[PDB]
Amino acid sequence: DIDGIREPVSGSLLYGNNIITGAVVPSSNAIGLHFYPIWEAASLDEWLYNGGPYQLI
Amino acid sequence: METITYVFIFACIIALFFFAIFFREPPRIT
Amino acid sequence: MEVNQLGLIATALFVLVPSVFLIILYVQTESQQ
Amino acid sequence: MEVNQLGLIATALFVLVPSVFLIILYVQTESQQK
Amino acid sequence: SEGGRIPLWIVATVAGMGVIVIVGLFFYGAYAGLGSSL
Amino acid sequence: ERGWFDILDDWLKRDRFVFVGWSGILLFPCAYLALGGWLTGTTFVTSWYTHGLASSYLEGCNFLTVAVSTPANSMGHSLLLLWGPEAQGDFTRWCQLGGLWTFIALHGAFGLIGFMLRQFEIARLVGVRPYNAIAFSAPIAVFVSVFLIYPLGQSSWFFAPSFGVAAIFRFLLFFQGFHNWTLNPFHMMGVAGVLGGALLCAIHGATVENTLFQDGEGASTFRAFNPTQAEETYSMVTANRFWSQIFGIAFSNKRWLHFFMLFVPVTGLWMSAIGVVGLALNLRSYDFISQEIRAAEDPEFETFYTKNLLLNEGIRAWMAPQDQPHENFVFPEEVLPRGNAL
Amino acid sequence: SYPIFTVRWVAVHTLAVPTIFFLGAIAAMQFIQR
Amino acid sequence: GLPWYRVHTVLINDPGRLIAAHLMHTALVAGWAGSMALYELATFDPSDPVLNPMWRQGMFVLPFMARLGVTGSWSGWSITGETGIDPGFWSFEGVALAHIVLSGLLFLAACWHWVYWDLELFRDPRTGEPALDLPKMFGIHLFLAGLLCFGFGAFHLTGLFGPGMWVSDPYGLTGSVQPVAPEWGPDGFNPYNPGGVVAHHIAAGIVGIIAGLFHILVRPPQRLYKALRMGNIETVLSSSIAAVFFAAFVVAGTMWYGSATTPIELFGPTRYQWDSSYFQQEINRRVQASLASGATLEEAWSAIPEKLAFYDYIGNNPAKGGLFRTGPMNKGDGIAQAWKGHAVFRNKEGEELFVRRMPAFFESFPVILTDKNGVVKADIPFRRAESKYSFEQQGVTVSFYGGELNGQTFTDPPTVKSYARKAIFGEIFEFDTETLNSDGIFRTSPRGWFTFAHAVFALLFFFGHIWHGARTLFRDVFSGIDPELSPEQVEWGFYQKVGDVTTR
Amino acid sequence: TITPSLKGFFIGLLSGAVVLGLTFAVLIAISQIDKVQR
Amino acid sequence: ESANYGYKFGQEEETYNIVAAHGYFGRLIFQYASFNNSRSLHFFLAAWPVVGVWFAA
Amino acid sequence: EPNPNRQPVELNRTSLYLGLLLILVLALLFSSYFFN
Amino acid sequence: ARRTWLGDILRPLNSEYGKVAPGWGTTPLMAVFMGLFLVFLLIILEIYNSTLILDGVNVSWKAL
Amino acid sequence: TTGERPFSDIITSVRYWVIHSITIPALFIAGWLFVSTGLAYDVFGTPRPDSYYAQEQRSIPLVTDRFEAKQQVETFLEQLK
Amino acid sequence: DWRVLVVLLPVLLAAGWAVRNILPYAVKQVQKLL
Ligand code: CLA
Ligand code: CLA
Ligand code: CLA
Ligand SMILES: CC(C)=CCC/C(C)=C/CC/C(C)=C/CC/C(C)=C/CC/C(C)=C/CC/C(C)=C/CC/C(C)=C/CC/C(C)=C/CC/C(C)=C/CC1=CC(=O)C(C)=C(C)C1=O
Ligand SMILES: CCCCCCCCCCCCCCCC(=O)OC[C@H](COP(=O)(O)OC[C@@H](O)CO)OC(=O)CCCCCCCCCCCCCCC
Ligand SMILES: CC1=C(/C=C/C(C)=C/C=C/C(C)=C/C=C/C=C(C)/C=C/C=C(C)/C=C/C2=C(C)CCCC2(C)C)C(C)(C)CCC1
Ligand SMILES: CC1=C(/C=C/C(C)=C/C=C/C(C)=C/C=C/C=C(C)/C=C/C=C(C)/C=C/C2=C(C)CCCC2(C)C)C(C)(C)CCC1
Ligand SMILES: CCCCCCCCCCCCO[C@@H]1O[C@H](CO)[C@@H](O[C@H]2O[C@H](CO)[C@@H](O)[C@H](O)[C@H]2O)[C@H](O)[C@H]1O
Ligand SMILES: CCCCCCCS[C@@H]1O[C@H](CO)[C@@H](O)[C@H](O)[C@H]1O
Ligand SMILES: [Ca+2]
Ligand SMILES: [Fe+2]
Ligand SMILES: [Mg+2]
Repeated sequence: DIDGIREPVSGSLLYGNNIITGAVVPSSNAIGLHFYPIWEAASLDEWLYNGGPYQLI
Repeated sequence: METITYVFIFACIIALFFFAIFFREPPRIT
Repeated sequence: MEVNQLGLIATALFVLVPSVFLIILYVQTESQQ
Repeated sequence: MEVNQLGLIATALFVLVPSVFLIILYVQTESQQK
Repeated sequence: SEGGRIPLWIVATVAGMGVIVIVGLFFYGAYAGLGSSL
Repeated sequence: ERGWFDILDDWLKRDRFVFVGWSGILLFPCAYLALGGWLTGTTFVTSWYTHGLASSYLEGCNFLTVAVSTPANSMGHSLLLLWGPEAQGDFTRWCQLGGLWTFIALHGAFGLIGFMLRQFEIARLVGVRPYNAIAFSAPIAVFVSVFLIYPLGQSSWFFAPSFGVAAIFRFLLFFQGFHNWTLNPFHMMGVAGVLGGALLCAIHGATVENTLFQDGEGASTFRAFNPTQAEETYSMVTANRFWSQIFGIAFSNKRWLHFFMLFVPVTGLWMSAIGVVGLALNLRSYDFISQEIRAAEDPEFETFYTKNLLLNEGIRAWMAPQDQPHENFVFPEEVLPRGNAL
Repeated sequence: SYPIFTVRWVAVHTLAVPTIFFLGAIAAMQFIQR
Repeated sequence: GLPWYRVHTVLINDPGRLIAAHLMHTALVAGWAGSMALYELATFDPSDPVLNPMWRQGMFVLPFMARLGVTGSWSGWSITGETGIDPGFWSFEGVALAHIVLSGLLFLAACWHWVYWDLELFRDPRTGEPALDLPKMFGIHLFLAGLLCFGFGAFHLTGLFGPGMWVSDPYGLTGSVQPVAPEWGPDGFNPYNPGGVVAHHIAAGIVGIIAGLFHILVRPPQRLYKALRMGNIETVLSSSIAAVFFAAFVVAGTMWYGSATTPIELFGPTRYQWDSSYFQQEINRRVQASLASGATLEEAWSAIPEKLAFYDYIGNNPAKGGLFRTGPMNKGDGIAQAWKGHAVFRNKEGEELFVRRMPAFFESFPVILTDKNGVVKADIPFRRAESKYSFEQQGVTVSFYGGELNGQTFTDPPTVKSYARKAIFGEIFEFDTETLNSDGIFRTSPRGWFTFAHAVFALLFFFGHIWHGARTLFRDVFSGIDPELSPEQVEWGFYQKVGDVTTR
Repeated sequence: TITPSLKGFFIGLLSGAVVLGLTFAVLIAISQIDKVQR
Repeated sequence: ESANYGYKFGQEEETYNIVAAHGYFGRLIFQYASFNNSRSLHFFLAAWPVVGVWFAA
Repeated sequence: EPNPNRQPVELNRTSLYLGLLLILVLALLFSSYFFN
Repeated sequence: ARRTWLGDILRPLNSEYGKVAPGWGTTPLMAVFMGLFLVFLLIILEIYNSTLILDGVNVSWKAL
Repeated sequence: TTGERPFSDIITSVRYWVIHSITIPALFIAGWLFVSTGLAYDVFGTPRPDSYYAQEQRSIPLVTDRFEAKQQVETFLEQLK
Repeated sequence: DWRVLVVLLPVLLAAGWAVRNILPYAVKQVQKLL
């Protein structure tokens, strides 16, 4: 959910992307500039929904 | 099918990096 | 996803035919003295 | 006819991979000296 | 007549100042008359 | 035989401040006229009757917004010769109809031919291999494909790029909105060649300057070099070890290194030229059919590919009426695509 | 010792002469009002 | 050893093996034409030359056989719709077979010339070195080209001894193969005059015979021989490549703009016929003539031939495709089945409205309806909340005249908007989208594919000319510059004339 | 028939011949005056 | 053979003639638009893209 | 009857690595458009 | 080298390698034909382009 | 060197500056007058600020025919009252 | 048109002024090349 409006954007190969359309998707607009390490999330499933991987990378 | 193709090609490139660095022709001074 | 299914063999020959060409030329260079 | 679509790539690699192996071995034999 | 009379550094300095004058005039024109949006 | 031809050959090839040569007969008039047409047009000539635009210093444009614009779409692909049936010898009408655009484009094309002949001519006289001319084929492929083939595939010269800074920017944005040109793999190879070439330029220059031999005592190292010295001025051996250990691989062959620097940007520009030949025919890389089938049926499926097409659709609807005035597009407010609030 | 009218002389002036005329024309444009 | 990019240079001094390589290349190209023709014959549907012509089916070499008079199959059909014909041996199949047999004969010839490479004919009689007298070879080959050119125009195209060529009316409705007489006046240079094609080949062939005799009998001037390196076979490669890319640009241009040798019934319409509503104007003219002659609206439109309506449809515009949208046009919008008829839109006041047609530039286009004066009267809105021109507000209906929906009228907004969406593409057709699993996205025709490949090849061959021209003129420095290059040759002033040591 | 554009075509031919003619005329002239020393 | 075999890794002597290159390129434009100092030439090659990309950043 | 024009061919190891990298990267680039 | 019946027949046709005409030979005549050819290409180019318009020459499909 | 006189020699010579203290301002003034007399507008056909539109029209005088384009412009120019 | 004369007149007086200051050497340069 890049823009924080509960409208998730698919970035990975297994979810319907090819090499040209795929991405690691920026973290959610609801987070803004807040620091979002894995341990600030209630679960990995939350962290992934909110674009946690982008910050870590 | 297509996902397997993309990841296979990618994996070959990373393998190729390994041989190009560690199993290169050695540069030899003369 | 409804991809073109010839895409698989097209990609596979695209990699294999020129790669095989290069390997043939390289190996017979090593085997020379 | 409704054939299996993977039959094409299966047949192509079946021919190409061991053929190329033989060709590599032959050509590097010819280029060994004398 | 014979090349050497007028020192080069004065030539450079006068030519430079003319460039600055003429470019400043063009920037002046961006705020006046045509093309100024006014 | 020392006839008039050989005497002329003598004079053309004199060692003067500006070499001339046989190629100079083509190069100098055509280059000078193309440059003078561009300066004349951007200073004095309008685009009011062809585009509905002001485009000269006389009208109040600045260096970024002046242009020599393309002719009206109704001219088709007319050569627009001054003595042709449209202008009929009338210099003022010719300017108003866009005749300066074909004037610049055609004299420019023949001037480019002349410059490459000059590279061949001088190389043959000095005795060097003609690789500089060969590399120059890439700018010629670009100029010919973008300024000549592309409009020749389209409806008229009007859709060629106009000769100006902001007009070229409009050309970039038109290509995104209508052709989805960022998606095109031939453009991608062009990008890789240009950025790869800039990369090689910087890294080679920096590497040389930081593996220099101390060949003098001054802290300014430029003086410690002599054009006729026989020795390399920097250490290829140290450069090779540095990069092998930093990056894994390094050049070891200095001839290969400099051929590669020719090869990379030249090949890139040639690839981009091929893609533009496709766009002449609207043969675009616009879509991925598999993405469109999924997205048509699944209103929750969203990628950066579908996000960018919405942007292209905005570009087309919002710029087309002003950018294509001869089409007479009237798009009422209610048909214009817009998101929420904006 | 040196000539005055060379090829270089012509090349210099085919550029320099129009340049100055154009700079005067563009300088005048800065005072045009709508 | 040789780098990979130079392996073929071993033939430069071996004329017998050069001929063998050139024979093998010719065998491959002939075998491609035979096998391409057989593939097209196995997939071609001949059953509807009206709404499923060859150019809708991805046919690439079929139109080239038809252009010069091959129109029938051994199985009894012809591309003009006739049944029960007997084409003789020179059917599509007979042409494919002949190219296959030629391919095999040329393969055997290549083997002979490869093994028996050391023929006395290739040796210079004075020196015994391999040598080809290229100036005389040129005159021999130009003489044969002139004879062939002349006989093609004089006998094949005229019908004197041969079938002629494909000709049609200006709207591509009644094409067939016809004998064509030469046009000797200035209209012979009109690209759309087939008569000029006949005159060109007769006249240029005669010129080629004469110029061939000249080049057989007159040696090259010493000054041209040295300057163009006429002892170096690579100079012929350089200028041959230049001639070839010149020719490629020309055939790309005439395919894209149209000419008497690129008929629309073989390759499809041009993009420019859509830009200028070329077919729409002819349709309207015929409907006026009927209405003026007392017929009703339904009789006027029902008299429009389906083949003419199909041309007035953007799906047949070759500027609507995409680089990776592969296959025949039928794979996109479908296999056309029937004209639905001409859609007439009216508002609640009874005013006739006209849909703005899609220009070729736009992948998508809004739906906008104007009156005869170009005033907007209805549209399909994006934002509904301030719509004033919606079909619902304006009472837009659609009636059909001619075609399969002749005499019907629709008033429910959803159905009316449906047909208005189709009307931005021109005339409206029923398509079978199931047979080929068509995806609904436009593809280009053989006109588009031909033009793209040949413009690209022309541009690449320009680089080949530059490269081989450079190798010819700079052969002496190909491996590097002279290690003993005097700094004085390259510094300024030492010589009056650049590179001329006698002018110190 | 000599159409206006055919007349325009001849004017274009003559103009280019005149331009090429004067160009080579001047060039041959100057090359004869200022020869190289051998 | 490839001209690249004419250079040997580590050799003391330069592999091309800079004076011939300068003589060609000086005549292409004019003499003073051409470098004859390899060090300042290579500094220019470093500086131009690096400064340009700094401005882009 | 041995032909005097024959010549040995070479591809060195660096050229193999460069060639394989070009082909793999071109495949990685164009594959998406082949699948479409 | 190997002699053949057909090679003996064709021998005269490949026997003058290197034979030139002195000096400039027919170059000036060649230049005249080149110039005529250039004007010819210009004429057919500008007809196709509608820059040169001739009576009775309608550059259109409407010429059938 | 190629034999012409050095540029630094020429542009520091009094005779160069005697000549070019006249020829340079004279060209500049000629260019100024080309604009200030209004001659530039009429040579190139460029609208003055008051001649882009007629007083109440808001449509561009766009050329729409190839071979009558010259007459279309002349017609647009009449309609400026 | 008087504006054509107003514009060319500063250029024409510049041509004749440089000719005055250069004609001794110009005739001397043309004489040496003969
Ligand atoms: C010297 C190099 C050179 C080259 C290659 C060009 C090339 C061109 N010019 Mg440019 N031009 C030049 C110098 C050059 N010019 C100079 C020095 C000037 C200043 C005067 C101009 C001013 C100029 C203008 C004002 C225009 C051009 C235009 C053109 C284009 C059309 C030319 C044409 O059709 O002529 C055709 C003429 C020839 C090919 C001459 C060949 C003569 C043959 C070989 C000999 C036989 C002729 C015979 C003796 C005469 C018979 C006539 C009789 C039957 C009546 C073409 C791109 C036009 C353009 O750009 O359109 C937008 C245009 O309007 N040029
Ligand atoms: C002039 C050449 C030419 C042209 C214009 C055509 C045209 C056509 N062919 Mg034919 N064909 C040809 C030669 C040609 N063919 C050859 C040589 C073969 C044997 C392989 C065939 C075999 C063939 C078959 C089996 C079929 C066709 C079909 C068709 C039709 C659809 C084309 C299509 O979808 O392409 C799609 C085009 C592309 C996807 C473009 C490819 C772009 C390439 C891959 C880019 C490569 C880039 C490269 C790697 C970069 C190098 C970079 C490096 C230098 C640094 C069209 C009418 C189809 C049809 O409809 O038949 C009824 C069909 O089924 N053709
Ligand atoms: C009539 C055309 C023709 C002929 C008879 C030749 C012949 C030659 N070329 Mg030239 N060349 C041509 C056109 C031609 N060329 C064109 C159009 C270009 C621009 C692309 C070039 C650019 C070029 C370069 C840069 C070089 C040559 C070189 C050579 C020489 C060695 C070639 C070799 O061993 O490749 C060996 C090639 C391979 C083993 C594999 C190549 C695979 C390609 C890239 C892709 C596959 C193509 C496909 C199979 C067929 C497509 C057909 C196409 C027409 C549709 C040989 C004399 C070389 C030379 O001068 O040596 C001293 C050399 O460096 N050529
Ligand atoms: C009627 C008529 C006109 C008839 C004419 C017929 C006729 C005979 C005419 C002749 C008479 C005559 C001369 C008339 C002149 C008319 C006239 C003035 C025409 C002018 C046309 C004109 C102004 C063209 C402009 C061309 C132009 C813009 C050139 C720009 C050049 C430029 C900006 C150069 C800077 C770039 C530069 C310095 C790059 C160097 C950087 C680089 C990496 C170099 C690499 C490099 C360099 C080395 O140095 C060496 C060593 C090595 C190793 C090396 O890596
Ligand atoms: C002095 C101001 C410089 C500011 C920007 C830095 C430019 C130089 C850095 C480039 C880095 C490249 C990678 C290292 C490449 C490298 O190793 O360089 C090496 C090269 C030579 O080094 P030396 O040791 O010989 O000399 C540097 C010191 O040691 C003092 O002698 O360094 C220089 O030439 C420094 C030049 C300073 C003076 C340059 C002034 C440039 C300003 C021009 C105006 C630009 C404005 C453009 C506006 C559009
Ligand atoms: C077109 C034509 C023609 C021609 C003309 C001509 C040839 C012209 C020329 C012209 C010219 C030749 C002009 C020029 C101009 C110039 C200018 C206008 C300049 C300016 C500059 C500036 C402004 C500068 C700036 C700067 C920079 C850039 C950087 C450094 C600093 C400074 C800031 C200084 C003829 C008649 C043939 C015919 C008709 C058409
Ligand atoms: C021996 C013999 C025989 C037989 C023969 C035969 C059987 C043949 C066949 C042949 C053939 C059957 C051939 C084929 C060929 C083919 C080809 C030659 C092709 C090629 C292709 C290409 C080259 C392509 C390329 C491409 C691609 C792939 C992709 C896209 C792009 C392009 C287009 C580039 C007979 C009985 C007669 C008798 C005598 C003996
Ligand atoms: C499906 C894709 C397949 C693509 C097919 C690729 C085919 C490529 C064939 C390459 C053939 C190379 O051909 C090979 O060249 C080598 C040298 O290079 C020759 O070798 C010759 O030179 C070497 C070098 O000293 C001697 O030691 C040797 O005794 C001599 O025979 C071989 O006799 C020949 O077999
Ligand atoms: C609401 C659906 C029915 C209303 C009429 C729709 C326009 S017409 C419709 O268009 C389809 C392509 O979109 C064709 O495949 C089909 O043959 C045709 O009937
Ligand atoms: Ca006012
Ligand atoms: Fe370097
Ligand atoms: Mg202003």
